[PDB]
Amino acid sequence: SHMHRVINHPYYFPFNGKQAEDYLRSKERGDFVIRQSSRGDDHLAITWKLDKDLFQHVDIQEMGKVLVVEGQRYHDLDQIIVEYLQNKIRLLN
Ligand code: NA
Repeated sequence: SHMHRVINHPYYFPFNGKQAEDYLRSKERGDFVIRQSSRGDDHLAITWKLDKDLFQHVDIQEMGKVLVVEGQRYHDLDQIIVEYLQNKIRLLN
């Protein structure tokens, strides 16, 4: 699946939610990280910065096999990375 390969992705970090928020505090708006999630063995979480000191934690669920994020179905992790980078680009001002 995608679970055993995500640990080597450039945007994957061995952080829990709080550590992710601390990491993103000094980053630009829209920056994010992918991390493990207690929602289950086939889940991951995306933590991204909405604005100064404001973060969002988003569930990624795996279910061959696709990744679901907020109703949207993705076939590869990179597609998700592309989505959040695109979101980050649009927020440039
Ligand atoms: Na897990």
